[PDB]
Amino acid sequence: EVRVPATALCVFDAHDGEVNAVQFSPGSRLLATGGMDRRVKLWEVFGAACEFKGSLSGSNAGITSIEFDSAGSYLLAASNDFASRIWTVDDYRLRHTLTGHSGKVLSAKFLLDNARIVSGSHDRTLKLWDLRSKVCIKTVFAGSSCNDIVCTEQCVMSGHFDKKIRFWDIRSESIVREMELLGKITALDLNPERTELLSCSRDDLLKVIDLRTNAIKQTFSAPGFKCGSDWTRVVFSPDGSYVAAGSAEGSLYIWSVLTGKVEKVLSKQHSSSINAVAWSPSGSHVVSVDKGCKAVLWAQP
Repeated sequence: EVRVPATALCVFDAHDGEVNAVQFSPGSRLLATGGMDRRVKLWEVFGAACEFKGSLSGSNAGITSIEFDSAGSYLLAASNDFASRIWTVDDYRLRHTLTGHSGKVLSAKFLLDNARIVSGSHDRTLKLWDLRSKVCIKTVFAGSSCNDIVCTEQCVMSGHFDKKIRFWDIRSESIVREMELLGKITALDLNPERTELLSCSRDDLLKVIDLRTNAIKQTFSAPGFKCGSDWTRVVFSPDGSYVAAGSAEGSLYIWSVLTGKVEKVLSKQHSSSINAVAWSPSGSHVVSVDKGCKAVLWAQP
């Protein structure tokens, strides 16, 4: 399976200021970080080391989300400058700027058809983009400022300021369900099987939603776990067995999805609030990035 990390193996200053986004490449060889300093930075991940490779430039405001495509060839980043951008990873080249939103873009994701992008914005819309034709396909009023989006082959799920998760049927391009939670939605993540939806909300609760029944399977909480950001990001481990979230006090919480219990509280490496976490697809590392420039790679020594 995957093993819960135990100790910090690498600590480094990744951005000039706040780090908002972090993701591993599908092959676990690259780490991408995204900051308020407007750069996506790529880092080569070694078993126990991490070194700077280069930057993906073009954004005029902070980076809010990062996603690799399934091939690991392309990287998609939303920005506070109202655009999303796509670069080819291997040559650092900007390939697309997606302009259209009239407010900060808080999330952008590849649909599972290798063709299209969905983005969600503080302008209270989702936009669907065709990358081949270089156009916005469709703009939909989403009821409330959108803080995160995730995609299955059937459904787009978006999380919002108004505490709702909205479920959009891809085939009928329409809303088919909404679930209301008890705090602003800060993040969403799907498990590897895309059968369960993980949410984080500003009531300081993580929830796992069974996508078959649209019911709450499990919650995760802890006395010291508090969101530090309206965009505190949380993730499943690559086997779906654990969930990870960074806290406002700088600790990385890991819970067991089966038992519901806290497995680890990884502390004493962040002096500021953790904004995002990522779990490498190989299980080699868990990374946390904070408001004070820092990335921490946690692993089993």
